[PDB]
Amino acid sequence: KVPVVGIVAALLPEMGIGFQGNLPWRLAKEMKYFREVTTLTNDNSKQNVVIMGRKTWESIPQKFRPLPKRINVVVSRSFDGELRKVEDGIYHSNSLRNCLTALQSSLANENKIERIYIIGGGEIYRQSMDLADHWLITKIMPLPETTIPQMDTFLQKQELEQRFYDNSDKLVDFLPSSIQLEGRLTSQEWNGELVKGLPVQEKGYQFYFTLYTKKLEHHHHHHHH
Ligand SMILES: NC(=O)C1=CN([C@@H]2O[C@H](COP(=O)(O)OP(=O)(O)OC[C@H]3O[C@@H](n4cnc5c(N)ncnc54)[C@H](OP(=O)(O)O)[C@@H]3O)[C@@H](O)[C@H]2O)C=CC1
Ligand SMILES: CCCc1nc(N)nc(N)c1C#CCc1cc(OC)ccc1OC
Ligand SMILES: [Mg+2]
Ligand SMILES: [Mg+2]
Repeated sequence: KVPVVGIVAALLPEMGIGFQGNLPWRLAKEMKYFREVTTLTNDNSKQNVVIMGRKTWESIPQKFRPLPKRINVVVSRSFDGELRKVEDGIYHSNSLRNCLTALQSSLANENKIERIYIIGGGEIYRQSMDLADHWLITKIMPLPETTIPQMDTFLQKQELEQRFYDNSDKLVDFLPSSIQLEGRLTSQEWNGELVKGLPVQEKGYQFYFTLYTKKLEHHHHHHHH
């Protein structure tokens, strides 16, 4: 019942997301977007969840974690159960899938979660293609002068485009009401792909905030008792 949204910043065209356990760039405006989108809710009485892999957790600066004003869940196969409170603001789960089921119980969650954001792991994103209802993808491009950063972790673009379509026309409507974005909706060709969304420039990069949504599904079967 609660929307599950993967959120990620990726450098085109390979959609690289990381290098040696860290981000390949440092972009304050992209950081600001991530913070505001994952924090803010339309309903003042709710929070969002942010679910992450152990390795992503370990890579967030210690002064900045857990991420304020959001329910943090860290997943590790060495943890004890599906969803366990370990400290203020911090849950542990030994299962991405079972933690989502647990978070979705109206009984457990009192309908006071607005959205569940999956905020990474490369490994976590790989497993999320079949779990996410949408993706918020910041598509990053080095400006002509700009050296492409080295990268070793990538979003599965093939799986993305199999399952989801570019719904960035609806990005503004989709984001929490009180967020304010600088750009206007723009469509630009870049190395032979259409890049559509809300543009920003910072340091060596231009980037677009985009929204991907699940493609329509045929009706093959509905479970009957
Ligand atoms: N650009 C962006 O928008 C973002 C980029 N990143 C980047 O991604 C990289 C980190 O990604 P990656 O190395 O893949 O690691 P992840 O952050 O995806 O963490 C992987 C770990 O999560 C645990 N795990 C994986 N699947 C499950 C599951 N189904 N249930 C329970 N636990 C599970 C395992 O922990 P364990 O080994 O303890 O069992 C595994 O080693 C970094 O470079 C980081 O900078 C991260 C977030 C955002
Ligand atoms: C700094 C926002 C980037 C970001 N951007 C987008 N579009 N999606 C995301 N999921 C993240 C993310 C993340 C997790 C993260 C947070 C962080 O400080 C808060 C430091 C390192 C991080 O991962 C290595
Ligand atoms: Mg535990
Ligand atoms: Mg699992």
